[PDB]
Amino acid sequence: MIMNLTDKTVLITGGASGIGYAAVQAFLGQQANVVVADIDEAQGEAMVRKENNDRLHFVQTDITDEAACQHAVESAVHTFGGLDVLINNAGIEIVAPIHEMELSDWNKVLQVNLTGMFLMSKHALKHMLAAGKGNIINTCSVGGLVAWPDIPAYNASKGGVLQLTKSMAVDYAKHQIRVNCVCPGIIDTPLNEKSFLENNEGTLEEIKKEKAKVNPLLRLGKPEEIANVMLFLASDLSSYMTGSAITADGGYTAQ
Amino acid sequence: MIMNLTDKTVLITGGASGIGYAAVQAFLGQQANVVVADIDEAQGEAMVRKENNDRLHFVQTDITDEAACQHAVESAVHTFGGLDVLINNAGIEIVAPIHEMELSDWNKVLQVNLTGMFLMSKHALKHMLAAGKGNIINTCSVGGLVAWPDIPAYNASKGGVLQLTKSMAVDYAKHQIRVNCVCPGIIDTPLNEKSFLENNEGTLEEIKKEKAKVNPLLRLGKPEEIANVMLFLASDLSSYMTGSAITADGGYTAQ
Amino acid sequence: MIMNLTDKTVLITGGASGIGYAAVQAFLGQQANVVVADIDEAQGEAMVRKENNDRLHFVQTDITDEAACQHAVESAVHTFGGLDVLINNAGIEIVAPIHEMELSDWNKVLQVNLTGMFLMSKHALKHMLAAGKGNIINTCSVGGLVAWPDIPAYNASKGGVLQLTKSMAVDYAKHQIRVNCVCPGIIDTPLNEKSFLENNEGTLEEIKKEKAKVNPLLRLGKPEEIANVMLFLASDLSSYMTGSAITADGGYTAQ
Amino acid sequence: MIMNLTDKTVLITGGASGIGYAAVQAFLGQQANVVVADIDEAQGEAMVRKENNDRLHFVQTDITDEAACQHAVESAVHTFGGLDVLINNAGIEIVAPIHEMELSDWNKVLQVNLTGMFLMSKHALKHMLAAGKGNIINTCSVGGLVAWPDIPAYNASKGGVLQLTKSMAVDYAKHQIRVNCVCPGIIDTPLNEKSFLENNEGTLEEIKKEKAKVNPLLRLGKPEEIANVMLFLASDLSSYMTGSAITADGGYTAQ
Repeated sequence: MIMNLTDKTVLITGGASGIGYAAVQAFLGQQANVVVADIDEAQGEAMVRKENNDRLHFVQTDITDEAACQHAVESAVHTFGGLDVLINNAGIEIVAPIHEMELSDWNKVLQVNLTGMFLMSKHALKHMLAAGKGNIINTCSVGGLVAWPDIPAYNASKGGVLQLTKSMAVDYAKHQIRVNCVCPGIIDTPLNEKSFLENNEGTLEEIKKEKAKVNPLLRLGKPEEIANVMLFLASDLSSYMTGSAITADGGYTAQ
Repeated sequence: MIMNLTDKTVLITGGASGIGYAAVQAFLGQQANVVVADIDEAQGEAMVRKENNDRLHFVQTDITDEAACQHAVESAVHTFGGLDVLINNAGIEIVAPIHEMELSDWNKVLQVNLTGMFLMSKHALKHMLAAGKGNIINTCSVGGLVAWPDIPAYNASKGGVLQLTKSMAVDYAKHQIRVNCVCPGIIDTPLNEKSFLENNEGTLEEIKKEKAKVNPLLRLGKPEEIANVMLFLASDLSSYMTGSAITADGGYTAQ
Repeated sequence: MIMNLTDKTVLITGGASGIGYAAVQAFLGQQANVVVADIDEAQGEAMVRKENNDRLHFVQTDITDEAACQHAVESAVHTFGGLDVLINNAGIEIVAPIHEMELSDWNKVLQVNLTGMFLMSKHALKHMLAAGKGNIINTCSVGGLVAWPDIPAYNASKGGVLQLTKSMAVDYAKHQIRVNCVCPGIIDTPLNEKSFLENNEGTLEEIKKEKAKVNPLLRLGKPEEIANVMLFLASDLSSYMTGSAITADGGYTAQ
Repeated sequence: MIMNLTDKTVLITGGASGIGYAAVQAFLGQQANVVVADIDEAQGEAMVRKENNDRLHFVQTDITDEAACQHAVESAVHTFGGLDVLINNAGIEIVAPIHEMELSDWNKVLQVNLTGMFLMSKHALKHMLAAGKGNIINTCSVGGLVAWPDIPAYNASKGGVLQLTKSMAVDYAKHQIRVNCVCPGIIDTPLNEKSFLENNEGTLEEIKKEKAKVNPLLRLGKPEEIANVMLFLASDLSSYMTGSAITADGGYTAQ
């Protein structure tokens, strides 16, 4: 198959829910080996039980801790023999205006969304440099391109993700390590449902409709639709792409 | 399959050589029906004879002529029953500085690269509106994003392509017609080899070496590597993408 | 005065109304010499009679005619001794969807908005090369960056303007000819008020209220606010800027 | 005057050297009151002695400390009566590849370049909300737009700056607080000269010659040329601009 993901090993941060879990399913469906690095044990174990797949491994990981990042990379190499693709998908959203935001909250957002991406990438790159090739895919956002209202720390973190992506692409291209990002729009995931309710008036269904209408396609994205972009970026279909940002936003950033 | 291109009808302008023909091969490999609309009849007919594939059809087309564009769309509908995807790949490059460029040459570049894209899209859209869905993929360029040196009319036409892409995406999203573009870097095709030789001192091989070095990946792209982006954009893998520009440039625009 | 525009010669296309005329007033206020190239002779002569300013000259010009473009540039040089700044401001808007747009209408939009900018720039550049320096400022649009709904040919033209700007900047930097563009949002001019009324149901005041709300600043721009960006781009203040796009859109493109 | 900066109070972080100090001079020249917040007390005191201007005040400030940021804002309000403009110019560069970079160094870059910008903005915004208006100008970089080689943490931080700029613009536009950034290219400052020598073979003069050649204008920028963009952004000339990035890079990002 043209995508050529079979028997590749893919390490996905934040893989036990949402887009990350859709990515786990998509990569397992391509017969790739998947290592999930995520912070919640019960949630990781529930994923493993449901998938019931010898190509899947869960490693509890706090990506803000460098030792834990190193351990996650090692777990992939030990469990499956190597590491072909790192997907830095973990991220959090805290809603607060700049003039009110607690420094501790600012730091939490940047630490998970940006520092953790740095630390994971650092340890993956040490392996990929030695292996002579690799692929890093970062989950950016529409918020790395334009500003979503009311989430300035999140948007700032995602601008950091965008430029970290381009930077690693430029610095590592000579080493055959491709680095790209996906920039999702508004995706229908349980974490987003929670944020929808917390931050808007209305029932869940009313708010989903409101959020759908800001996109030209007039619907929210599904997590599988972002997973499918990650398949493409990991695959050989994207072999001449590095330093690219791929919007998957139902047209949001085209207007 | 996950790409879901089997039995889809794909009309490719400029399909009889270069990136266009690589796209023909990629789509035929997915069991799509392919209609090639291109200007050199002998070349098209030779492609058909060589391929010997009943899913391929050639229709001689000058895309600067509206009646010919309408006829190409009709040919797809008559030959294969419908039209699912239009790939506006035809384009030309004329090298001249602004201060010396002939108006006739300026017009030629804009007519093929931009007006012809409009005219093909116009007639494909009439059909796709009635079909209730569709997909348009435009060949843009790195030159639609940054300026390549010494080809200002080309760059201008490709900025037009970029914005035509976004505009059709915004205006037709509610009709389930996705519209995206690919932005290739420097691709090794026989046609580009001609431009290399005409615009630089040295042997062909010397000049190719020089062109390779300007990209982080340190090589020229292959036409199949652009075809594969087109496959993704046509496929269901990209279902939440519209109004997107996908760069495939070895990192060129990341620096 | 730090902007230092006194005795600079500025040629403004489309200068006899709207943003163009606000620019005329702004530049005359800075004691620059201003040559207006615009299509309506009566309108231009009325402007000259009203302004009663020896620093102002009007030359009737159809910018789609190359001889007229050459004559406009020559008239600036002959009248005031040189040509320091060309402002390519002329543009038109035709409202039509791609699937219905007449080829003749498509061509009109591209001819005025893009080809006329090429032709004016060609002839200005011949002069500026000989002078050893120059400055070209192009009126782009938010529509060169994202798609405004329902005006696809306009947006395409302005993507062309954006890339033509970058291209001339790259190609002529070594000749000390700086080339930049302004990307206005929705600007309150009598011409736009006519378009508002022609293309929407409601009173002028209702339509303006609706158009204001789409921008973070919650208001339309005044023409003088775009003229003031042009003052900056023409001035010495922008001496290290070339190939850049300055958005003046009340925040529209930041979301 | 048209810029209307007389008696406006401007707080400039990193104001005691380089671009920051050129901005100090430019704003003092417009009869604005200037408060410099910078980390080196001796350097600040030497600046004050040299400028010898009652419109200048220095307050030693570590912008990574929230209390110090608050104290800097308070010093502006207490010394001159209010705060009209915040210029977040402070930044540092550490050169290291991702795969080798120390977390402590990553954190230093992000803390100064991005967290400090957040904390200064937070406390400035509290004042500006109460005042009913304001202006924030952030020093971004070409590195916020594309990747400069070998400084990935720096580029990441500047992508953060870009998006923080857009976010505050979107969130505070309704409060009449404009927020924009400048994206400088390679600027000739004593601090950059030290980096040039540290990170390249050759004499200073040789290295400056090499750095100049990567820009279409074929020279490095002067710090005053960035200060002049800041004047424009603070001034009423930019009244319809918010959420904008102004590149001042000699054409670097146009290619």
